[PDB]
Amino acid sequence: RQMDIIVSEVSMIRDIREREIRIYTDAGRICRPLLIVEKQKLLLKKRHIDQLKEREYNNYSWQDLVASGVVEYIDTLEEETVMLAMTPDDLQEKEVAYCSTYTHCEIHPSMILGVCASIIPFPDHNQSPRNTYQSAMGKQAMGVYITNFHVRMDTLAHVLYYPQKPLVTTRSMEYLRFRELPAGINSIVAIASYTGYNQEDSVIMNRSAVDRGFFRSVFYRSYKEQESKKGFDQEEVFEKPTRETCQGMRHAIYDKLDDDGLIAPGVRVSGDDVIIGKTVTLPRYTKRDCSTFLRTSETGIVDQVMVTLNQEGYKFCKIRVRSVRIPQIGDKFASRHGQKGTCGIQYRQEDMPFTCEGITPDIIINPHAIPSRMTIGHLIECLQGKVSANKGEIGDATPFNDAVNVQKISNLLSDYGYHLRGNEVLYNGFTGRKITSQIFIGPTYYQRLKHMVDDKIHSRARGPIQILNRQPMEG
Amino acid sequence: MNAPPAFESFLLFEGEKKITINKDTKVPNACLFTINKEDHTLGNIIKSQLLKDPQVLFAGYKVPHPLEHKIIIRVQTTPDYSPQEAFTNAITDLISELSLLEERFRVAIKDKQEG
Amino acid sequence: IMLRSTYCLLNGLTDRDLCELNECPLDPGGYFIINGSEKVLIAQEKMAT
Amino acid sequence: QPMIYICGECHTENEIKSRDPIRCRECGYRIMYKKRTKRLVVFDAR
Amino acid sequence: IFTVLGIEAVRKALERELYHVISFDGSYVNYRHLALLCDTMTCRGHLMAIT
Amino acid sequence: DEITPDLWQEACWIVISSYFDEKGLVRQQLDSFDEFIQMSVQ
Amino acid sequence: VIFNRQPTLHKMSMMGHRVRILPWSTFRLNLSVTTPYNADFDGDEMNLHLPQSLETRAEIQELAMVPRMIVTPQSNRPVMGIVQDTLTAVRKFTKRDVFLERGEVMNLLMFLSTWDGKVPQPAILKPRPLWTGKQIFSLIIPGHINCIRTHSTHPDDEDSGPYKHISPGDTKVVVENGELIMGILCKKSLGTSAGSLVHISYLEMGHDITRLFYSNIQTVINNWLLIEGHTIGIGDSIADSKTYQDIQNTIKKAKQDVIEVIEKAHNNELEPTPGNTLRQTFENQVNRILNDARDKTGSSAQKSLSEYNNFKSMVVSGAKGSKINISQVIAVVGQQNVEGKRIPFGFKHRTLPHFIKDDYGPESRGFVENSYLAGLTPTEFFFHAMGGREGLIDTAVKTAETGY
Amino acid sequence: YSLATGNWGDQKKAHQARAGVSQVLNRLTFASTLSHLRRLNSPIGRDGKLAKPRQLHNTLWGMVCPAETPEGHAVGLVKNLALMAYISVGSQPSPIL
Amino acid sequence: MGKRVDFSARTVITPDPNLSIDQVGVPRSIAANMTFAEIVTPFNIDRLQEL
Amino acid sequence: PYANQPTVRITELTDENVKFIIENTDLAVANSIRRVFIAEVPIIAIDWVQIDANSSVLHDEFIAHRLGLIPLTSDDIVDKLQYSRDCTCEEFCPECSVEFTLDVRCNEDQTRHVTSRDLISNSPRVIPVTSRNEQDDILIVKLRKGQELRLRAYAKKGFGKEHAKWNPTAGVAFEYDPDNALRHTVYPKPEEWPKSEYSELDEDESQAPYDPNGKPERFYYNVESCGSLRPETIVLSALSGLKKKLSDLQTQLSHEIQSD
Amino acid sequence: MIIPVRCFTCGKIVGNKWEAYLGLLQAEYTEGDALDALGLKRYCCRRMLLAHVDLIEKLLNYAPLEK
RNA sequence: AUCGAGAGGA
Ligand SMILES: [Mg+2]
Ligand SMILES: [Zn+2]
Ligand SMILES: [Zn+2]
Ligand SMILES: [Zn+2]
Repeated sequence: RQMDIIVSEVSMIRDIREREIRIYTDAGRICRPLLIVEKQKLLLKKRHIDQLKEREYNNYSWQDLVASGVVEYIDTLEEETVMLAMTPDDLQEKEVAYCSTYTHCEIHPSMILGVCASIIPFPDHNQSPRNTYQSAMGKQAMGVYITNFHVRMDTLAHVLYYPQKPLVTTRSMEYLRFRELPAGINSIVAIASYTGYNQEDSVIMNRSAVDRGFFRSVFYRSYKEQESKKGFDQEEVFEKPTRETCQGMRHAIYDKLDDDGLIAPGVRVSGDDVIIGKTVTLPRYTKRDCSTFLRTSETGIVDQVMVTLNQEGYKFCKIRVRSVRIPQIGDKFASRHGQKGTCGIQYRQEDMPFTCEGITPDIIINPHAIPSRMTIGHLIECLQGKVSANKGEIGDATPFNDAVNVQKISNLLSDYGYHLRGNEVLYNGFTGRKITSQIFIGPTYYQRLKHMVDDKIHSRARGPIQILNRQPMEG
Repeated sequence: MNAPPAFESFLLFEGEKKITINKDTKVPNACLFTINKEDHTLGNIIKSQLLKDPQVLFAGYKVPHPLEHKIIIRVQTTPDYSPQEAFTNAITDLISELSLLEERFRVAIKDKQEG
Repeated sequence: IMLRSTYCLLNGLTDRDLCELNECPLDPGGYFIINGSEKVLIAQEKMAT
Repeated sequence: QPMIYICGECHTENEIKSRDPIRCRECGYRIMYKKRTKRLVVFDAR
Repeated sequence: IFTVLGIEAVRKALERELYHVISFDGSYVNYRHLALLCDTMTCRGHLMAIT
Repeated sequence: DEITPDLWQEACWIVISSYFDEKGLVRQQLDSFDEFIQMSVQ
Repeated sequence: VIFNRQPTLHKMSMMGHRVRILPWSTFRLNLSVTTPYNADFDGDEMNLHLPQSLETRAEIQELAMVPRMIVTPQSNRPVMGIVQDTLTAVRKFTKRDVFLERGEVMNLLMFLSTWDGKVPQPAILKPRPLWTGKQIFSLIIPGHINCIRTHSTHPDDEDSGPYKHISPGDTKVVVENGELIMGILCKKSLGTSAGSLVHISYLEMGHDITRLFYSNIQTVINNWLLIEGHTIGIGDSIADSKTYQDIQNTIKKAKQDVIEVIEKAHNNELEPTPGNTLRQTFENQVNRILNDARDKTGSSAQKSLSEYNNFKSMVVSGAKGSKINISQVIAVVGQQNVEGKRIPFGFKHRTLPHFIKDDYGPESRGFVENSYLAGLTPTEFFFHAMGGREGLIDTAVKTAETGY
Repeated sequence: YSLATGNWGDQKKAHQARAGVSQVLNRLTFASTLSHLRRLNSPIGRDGKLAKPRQLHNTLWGMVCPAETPEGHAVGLVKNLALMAYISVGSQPSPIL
Repeated sequence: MGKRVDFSARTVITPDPNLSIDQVGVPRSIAANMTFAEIVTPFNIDRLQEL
Repeated sequence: PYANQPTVRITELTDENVKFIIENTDLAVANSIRRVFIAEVPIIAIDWVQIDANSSVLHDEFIAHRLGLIPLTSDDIVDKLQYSRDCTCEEFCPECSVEFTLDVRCNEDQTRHVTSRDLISNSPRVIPVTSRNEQDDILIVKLRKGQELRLRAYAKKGFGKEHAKWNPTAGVAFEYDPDNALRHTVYPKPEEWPKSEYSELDEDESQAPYDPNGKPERFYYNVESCGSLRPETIVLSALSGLKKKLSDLQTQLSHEIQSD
Repeated sequence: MIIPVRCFTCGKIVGNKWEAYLGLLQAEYTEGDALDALGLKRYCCRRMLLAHVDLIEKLLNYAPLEK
């Protein structure tokens, strides 16, 4: 604890019943930081918090906190000998003392979660499989994967037009930089049965919201190519092919290519089009077409073309093509609670149900997705988000927080002229009649997932066949 | 890939007509009006105005499929009346209502702006 | 070389300097670039020795 | 015919013919970008 | 059961045990399916494993 | 001197912030590679 | 076409469909035919095969079409029934106090394909003409079928006392000459079970009439649910303070009884029962204290619910959920088990480093005394994650071995 | 080669080598990149149907995320670091001795 | 025992309350790419000539 | 068997919204008027873009989509212009569209906000609402020193049924029966619900006594304008367009009765 | 990456309010009070301003392709 | 194109 000869990562376990003292300095030991506890008292005093508050002036950092003997890294094997306080409230003298001999305290229990589970708001109000499914699906959510995406020639990349930070957030996301590169949009979710097009894990989206850019994304796809001069026997070269010299020329037109054989940026390209005109010298004479076509049925625009030399040093070309993906029926969307579903139908703003103040939901999800799944975090997030949007906040959905429960959120929401439980009177968009049931509606953070239907739809009728067995190809 | 143009919902294709009238052989004095490239906006008002006619025995409408852009309006009247005549009178009454509403809204604006 | 490691050219660079090399300041590093492809080593569990 | 490219480092206009190694003649940088085409691409603002 | 009572006894008992496995979770399968499985399993005078 | 409960809920998060200002999220990768280059190769 | 979903488990996983060309780029399915395919719409994909001859087309038309597939030979019962929104809404629609106006009735009759065009005489003519939901479902019901069922909330002591044939709760479904004479329809009447209305329709009427029956229920009920609406929110997860404080009193019994048992075991006051070791008897005795607690708190939460509650609405209809789900959302999540036992001592005689050694109390071994609305404590969260991981492993490991 | 393919070992012993090390970095979204950089892997073999190594052990508390795990064939074998988890880099025991 | 086949299509499934149970809603693109070989007869000569 | 005689009472009229009450009409008529506010009131909006140069950090479709959503003053011009379907010209002409140019280049160090004020029109009547002679201008794109955006747009006539950019409303509040007298809603717990702004009840009373013989009358509207039209112009256009749809339907109906 | 033009829900213009919103925030308004000053009644438009992340400001830290 | 690997989806 003094940063003397023993470094911080050294584990020192005393098994008492068996008289071993096992000291470990090797690598690969997973450990975590914990607050040391005096007799029944944190060593972390207000002086440490004060110095930490001005961390940017007096260069008082974490590593001084460790050097002060206030924090300690404990490995899994040494936890067996440690008596942990979940919070400093456990250190507090009680009518019946549970332990009274604690040695360490959690900094915060929410640090048991990882990167993707630290995104979930109110994860302790969900069934745990739902938290696992979200931790999986946050990795398929679109956003801005990195700030310098304009210069990266990634094979596949999805960028959301209008990423938003969640209105209801956890205090862990401040370190995941989710606020700075968020992967979703706050959507006005109504949980309702409306026309039957959201049944069995499906959603009804607002066509008008989609027209305004709601969950619109851009898909970037990069195509490689290189002209190999491996030997005088045969050499490839980028050049606009010609019908008179090239042998394996498809019937697709090559007019979009330039002299150099490379399409130019800003050119609209449809499926089966040519972006690189490459010809290889033969042993329809003395050169055969080996051009690069678009991956079929894409219909994008050439975002940019880069030319350079590879390691060995022949020409090398990268072409990024850009395709705007507007959400549509069959695109998969998810909240942060394992509630995934495809778009069942899109209604225009006049067809959607509306509140007395003409707010239509961006998304309508079916109430039958809640009861078996027990994703109460979804409902609490919706209610907290209504409070946050009406109050001008960002809600605190950190997992284990006794200063935030459903009652106090409901009391807050009732102060803004809303039903305290997040229900509203909606009117049928088609007829204008009030719906007899008051619908639960509010802001919820939704995610657009990589799984778009246009990348999955496929059909065949007498296409190509495999060489070995003359059967249809795969994929 | 499969997105219809947004104009398809309201524009008419060549050779397909706005409204088609079909006996309903179910019951006497009933007709089905298949109206193309309209939606709940006209269907609901026509149906409610028809329900105001005491000579109309049945008035209903449906959008058979939201992805399709037609409505069906079924009108059954009393034997001395006609569903075509009922439909015509309903449209005439809606037009007169909207003309009166427009004139009165103009007057109400007139008054609000000057007092 | 693992990116943002001590022996990386991006080591100790400011957010200015990273942007001015066309690098994202929020990029954590921790991966290699082999043949232009970003490769990440997954920690492998093993039974202690 | 000229097929001018831009330098990734120095952003310099420069013409390069085929069968020429790709190298900017300001600064020798190895990566070059094609210029935006001069055809007329139309967008429906939707 | 086969060794002690014989092929028809084990046919019956195998029906019984498969029915117990199927119906323990409240499920129900038409008896003709269990009967056909158990007959395939015993029609040759020995216990024919489904392997 | 003692952090009272009313302050705890930001004392703790202040501490957590300092940790992530010092370490980050990929500290294990960088430290492993650094140790490999400084020690393991030699 | 043949429409198929993988894994193709039984003969209803590949059925014949008639093609309907529609705008966008997905395969659009009816909602009753999702249960045979085990399909939901969270990104599932399905395969379409087009027979290429009149021979095979006739074969699929006469053997494999969906209406011919309504009743499965596996369990002599329907394989597809009425499903989520239609089932919740038909439960709400056939309640005794559902009265429809003239325009609403005509709107619903627009969506009956098998309607003779005759508006039925309303059940109430004065002071207002009002039709009932049973009166319209009677028009949906085909042929002249006869059926007796009981709603899921049917009390078991009602068939004995008076009011057998005039049910106070509108349970005891009676369909007679194709008219819903009485009762609230639900999973027991329109689901996949044996003897339900859909089964009896298939047996008495053909597969064509039953196809139309399915379609008509769905269209009419969905267009009525456009008026009625169905939702779920926080208000359905709340209970009154009486109920909360009953549940807390029950849990504090349960813990304080488990403490009783723990002292008896500690003082050797506890003797084994036959067929079990002393450890196993203590574990039984604690688990049966805590299951009594969980059941009692669940009962309290159930009885606290109103008939405006949407959790209850979906559980009575049988559309989705169960009473145990309501108990977990409102009352208490309960004991988390790993391998059928309480949370194991993965540390030295400890489930976590936050407990003392040799702590067999309910908290320590994985009893979640909180609801999902209350929120789990960090230890409860970890133990619940352990139990859910057990479920995920089971789901991911049974498939290979069952498929083999 | 070994970082490019992930086959961890000599290129000649391409079958004795253990693959899955050195994966292509997920750049779909920033969370996927962070998680992939904090990914741990238990080389028990996905073919193994014993649940014990896939169970969430009590000792994962504070070290590994209780929730983040693939729900397919590797459930509980591929894990993720908890947020404040730090894997020791190794040190010399001579000062201690 | 299993193989790849022509005249097959695959895509995401979506709800449709307005289809009958025996109907499947299919895209124009799948339907335009999938074909059925219909034999010509005086019964269908004219229709097939338009197609 | 005949038409309603609706009355109107306008309770608020600003440049931003109109709050009015229609009284003695059917709920279907009221909702159709509400729907026409959103979906069948034409305005002018950019529906054709040609990007001559775009060095900005937003790709071309992003700029185009963003330009389409800028409201353009459509008050008197929208009735005069034709749909390009109906115009007998080529792709464009002044009778069916409005030209816009934008040509901005950031020369200084310091970030250039390409706003709707840089959209220069050939028609002085059809201009961006924010540019009209307070509220800032809509931000099209931020440009860094060296970046440049030059484009040529055409704005056309359409309504919200085709695309939300032709929707003139910024929210249409619609209400009826503020006190739940018709019981078209059924509150489980009527005391928990806040009162409507149009409610006329003492605070002890949660909802009005049930009216068995009532129907919906006295519908309350708050039509907020995005800026392209005035709200009263939105309402008058809506009434004209709904009517005038009904007239077209009548004409086709007469032809179809004739022809039988 | 940039403030949307319209509110996704109602279609109210919010694209001219980001700069004013930031100016009000540095003027020591609370976020709610600032949203009230800009006339965003409805929690949808308040969502639009309150949840916006101005990523374009970071994208402008990179030099363009042409000088 | 083949092979292998990996990551994912239901
Ligand atoms: Mg599924
Ligand atoms: Zn250069
Ligand atoms: Zn013109
Ligand atoms: Zn809004």
